[PDB]
Amino acid sequence: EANYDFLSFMIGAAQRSHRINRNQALMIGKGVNEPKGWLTENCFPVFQTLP
Amino acid sequence: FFTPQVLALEVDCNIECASLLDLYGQIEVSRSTF
Amino acid sequence: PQVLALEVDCNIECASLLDLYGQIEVSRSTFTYMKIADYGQLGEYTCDAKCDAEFGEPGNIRHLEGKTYDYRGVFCFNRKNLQEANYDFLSFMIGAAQRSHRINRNQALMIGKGVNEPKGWLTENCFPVFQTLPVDVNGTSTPAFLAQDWRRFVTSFPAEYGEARSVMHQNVFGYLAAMVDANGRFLFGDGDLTFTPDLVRERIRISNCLPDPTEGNTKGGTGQDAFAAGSFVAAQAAWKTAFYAVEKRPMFFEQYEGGSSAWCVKYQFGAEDGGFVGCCEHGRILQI
Amino acid sequence: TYMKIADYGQLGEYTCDAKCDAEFGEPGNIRHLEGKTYDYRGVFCFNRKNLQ
Amino acid sequence: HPVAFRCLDKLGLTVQSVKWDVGKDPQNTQVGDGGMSASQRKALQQILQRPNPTMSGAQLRYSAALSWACFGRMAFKVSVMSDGSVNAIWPLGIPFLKQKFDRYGDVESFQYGDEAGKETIPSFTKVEKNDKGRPIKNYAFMIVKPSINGAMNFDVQNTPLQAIGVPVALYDALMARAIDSADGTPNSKWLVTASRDLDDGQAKEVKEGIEETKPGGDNGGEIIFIAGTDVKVQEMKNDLSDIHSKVPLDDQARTIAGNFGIPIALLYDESRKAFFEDTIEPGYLTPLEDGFSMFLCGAGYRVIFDRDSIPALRKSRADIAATYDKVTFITEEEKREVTGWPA
Amino acid sequence: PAPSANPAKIFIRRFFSAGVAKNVVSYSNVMAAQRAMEHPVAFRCLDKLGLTVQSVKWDVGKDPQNTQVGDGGMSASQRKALQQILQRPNPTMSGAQLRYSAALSWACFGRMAFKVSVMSDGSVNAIWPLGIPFLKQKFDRYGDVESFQYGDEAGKETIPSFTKVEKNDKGRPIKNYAFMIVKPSINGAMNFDVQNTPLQAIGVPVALYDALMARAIDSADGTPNSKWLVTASRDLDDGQAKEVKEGIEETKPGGDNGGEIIFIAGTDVKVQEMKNDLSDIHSKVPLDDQARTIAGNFGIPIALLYDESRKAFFEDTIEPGYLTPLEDGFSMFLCGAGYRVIFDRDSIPALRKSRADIAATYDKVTFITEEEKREVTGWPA
Repeated sequence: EANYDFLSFMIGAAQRSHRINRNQALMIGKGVNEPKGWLTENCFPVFQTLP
Repeated sequence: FFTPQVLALEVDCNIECASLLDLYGQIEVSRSTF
Repeated sequence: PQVLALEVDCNIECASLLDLYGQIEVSRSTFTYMKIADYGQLGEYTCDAKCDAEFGEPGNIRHLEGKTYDYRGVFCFNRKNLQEANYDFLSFMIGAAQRSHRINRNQALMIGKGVNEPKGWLTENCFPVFQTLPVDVNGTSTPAFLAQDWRRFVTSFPAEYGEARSVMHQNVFGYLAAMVDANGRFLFGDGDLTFTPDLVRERIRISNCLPDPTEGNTKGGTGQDAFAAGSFVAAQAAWKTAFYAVEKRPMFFEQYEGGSSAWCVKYQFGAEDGGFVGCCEHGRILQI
Repeated sequence: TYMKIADYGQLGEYTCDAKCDAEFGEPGNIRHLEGKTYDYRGVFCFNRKNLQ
Repeated sequence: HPVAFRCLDKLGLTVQSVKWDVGKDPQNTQVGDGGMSASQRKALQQILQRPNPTMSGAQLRYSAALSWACFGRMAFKVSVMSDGSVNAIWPLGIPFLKQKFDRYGDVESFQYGDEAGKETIPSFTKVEKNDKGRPIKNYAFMIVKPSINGAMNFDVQNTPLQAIGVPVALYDALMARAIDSADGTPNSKWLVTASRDLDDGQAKEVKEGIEETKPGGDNGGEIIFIAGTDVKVQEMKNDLSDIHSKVPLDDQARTIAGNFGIPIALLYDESRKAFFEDTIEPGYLTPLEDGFSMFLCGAGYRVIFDRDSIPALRKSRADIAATYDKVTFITEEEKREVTGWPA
Repeated sequence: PAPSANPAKIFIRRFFSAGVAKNVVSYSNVMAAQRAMEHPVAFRCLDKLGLTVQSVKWDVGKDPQNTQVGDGGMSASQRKALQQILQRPNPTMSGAQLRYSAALSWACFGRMAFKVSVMSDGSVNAIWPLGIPFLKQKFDRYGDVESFQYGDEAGKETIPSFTKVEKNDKGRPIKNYAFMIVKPSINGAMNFDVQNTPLQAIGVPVALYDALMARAIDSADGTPNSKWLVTASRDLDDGQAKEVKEGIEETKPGGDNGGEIIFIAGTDVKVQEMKNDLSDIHSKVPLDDQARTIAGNFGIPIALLYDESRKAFFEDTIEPGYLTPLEDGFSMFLCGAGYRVIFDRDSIPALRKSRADIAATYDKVTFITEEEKREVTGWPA
């Protein structure tokens, strides 16, 4: 029952959660249990403007 | 979300009488007083 | 050391009060239907020379619905004696589960109690119930049930409802056939050692798991054998409109991988069905 | 010997439609019992001349 | 099982190799031919060559012979349209196929499935027949293998699996011994043991000395010199060459192979010709042909497979044809029929 | 015609559930076929089977049992296009490579999958093989497969099966589809069953082979290869225990005193010669038996690893286990009736002699017309 197909909603709401979580990980993921993102590793040369 | 399948039964449960009409003397008038 | 093929089991079913009830088949697990409460009165015998009218009183149209209930169970084995046995436990148990469904469904559909069981017409107690008078004997007022009552009961059904069968435990029918008039004559089947007319012509279907007021066929009643007034004896109803039985899916049998821990292989079975009482005005109950 | 199927167990229970499981039921007995058979015999004599 | 599966799929493959066709039967004494329409026979040819979609006649032959070998049973399903013209053929899973008998002597319907599947497909015996005798609705076959004490359909199965339980258990037990002792027995040699008074600290010098001669060492091929305190080495035999018990292993393989009717040589060409014309033909080919021929078409016409198909019989048929040609006190027609070639 | 009501609904009820896109083969089976590609004997048997079938030549032609006078060669131009493709498949691919990969997957998993791209009028455009390991299929409600899922997340081409696809007025499809040729097994279950592969019953022998060979490689390096375990007493003045060592050691080929006797005055030294057989490390007797198992289960006469054995290997297992199932699978759904894919038996270089002798002897027979003398040895008309 439940005319609105729920199974197709979950598999769609699982690849979506996976997609944005992967993008979030490769950026700021911290060491253990996450790919070390290039924003948190901080070995890119960094330039800062003066006030 | 749960659409209930509508079946096509129709319970009546009421009760009529018999009829004494055919026994009575049938007759037909055309005016309103005879 | 000379194993036979004899498989004496000696177990009994009921009759089936299923071909009587109106059958309806549904796919979804929730159905809904309409009902006419009353047509109401429309128009009076008004007087003449009055340029007016009266709105009367409109009727009513109710909208009912009912669900379907499920019936499931479980049984496993040991997978070691099933490989050496000289028989087949599975095909025996497959029948042993359908056997439990047919007798539980019919009984529950008859005496079901509200929640998660279709309300049977017995416990519903909206069928008008008719009770019989007691009799006098040697001053005592023991209750009884004479053949005079049975004819009064069956005939008192409203004719406009339609043709209506009757249901009773066969021990009651044995009680009727064995009645004696004043001196010594049987009331039915005078002088042929047996009274057994074609039931389908007398429209009396017989069953064996009704309340059976003559307990164990041992309460005909003259002294301490009285019928214990307040016992069901027989019923009568236009069953094709007084009670319906819905069916969605028959039984199923599925192996349950997981839970089978390599010692006891566990099967799983279940079914879904249901019933509900329609207009319970077509139908009456005889009582002591 | 032969089988003596005793009584089918009560398997189903009409559970509620929420639980993800059934409930166990009573089992059945088969009672593999046996039975023997007896023999019947006797004798009777005759002469030879007295029979010719 | 290794050998059991090898013998089964071989028998499955060989039977699957023959080619079907409908044809006039040789013993055609029925001048009132049962080729009812000559169109049902045409459709019957198409269906034997192209059965139910997503399945070919070859796979049908393989599954039928396989189920016949494992259980001694063969079941099928037909879909005759309205006029004896069969539409499709389906093989039936024999493990979960149940049938119910009549009161007199035979089966009338087959139940296929416990719960949802409840198609009480009728037997060929009782089903809506045409005016000539051909059925009009579905039915099933249930080809059975005979047995002792009669009981045409009530009897026990007759399959080679009934008399190979003892050997197959012996094999799996013995190979279990083989795999078990394979890992668990040390694969090392040279159990060297010292004496008591050897001053660990120089006893290890003895170990590194005897150790540093393996391929990769330093004094390999060279000698070992031990000054005082004679150390004693013993070489472990480590036979390990009879772990599977070769002698009481091949005897089991021969038993569970001979019971299936396969010359041991197969696992030379004479043995192949024998295996074809002694076990395969008169245990799978003729019962399948007779069962299909019994109730799929009227008298005078029946299903046939061409023997020439068999690549192992081509040389045999060839010489037989040659020598018969030399004979003279025989008319041409019987010279034909004795080696196929109907007319 | 088609009644669409097969008895294969017995499984979709509860044994299976519709609309799930189940995988065709177990993950264990994929790994087992993977690791068997590096095993010496299994890989030797595997590439042999694919090799022999890859030598056979394709062509479309009339079928012998042509009772269908209404020939299914619907256009006679689709047949020319089909012939082109069976000789030239999708670009960067030949027909031989198709036969090799197809029969190979049939050996490892017991299935064959393909894909066609019929343009608009039954004219096939190209054919692609499909990877059995990562191929999923989706079943209908009645009895069979409707679509094939090929890929996890990005690639989701829900390719229709041959049964349901936009057909022509004659019956030929218009759009793409797949085949999924299946090897049957016990208990029917045309598609719902377990695979039928020789790899099922070779698990124990290959593990035996790896274990014994692992013992072999190990004991080769680890067992000292040195001889002459010499031992001295506890009075020899280490300082002359060296020179007695230099005396015995300096006898090697090309030494100071090489080949001369060893004289030890006093303090009798005791030499013992080790055996170090090392000649049965692989357990030859319980190795070739396992080799005979994993080769026999592939249907291989041991002699191949004399000519009569080659003839048997060709016409007992290769033809009626790889040639006829592939040909019937194609012939079922690649062209109409009356025409089907054929391969010339005369292309087998081993059977050339046998056909020639059979043709020779048949020539001598006289109670036989010329046309049936032809068809009994190929040569249609």
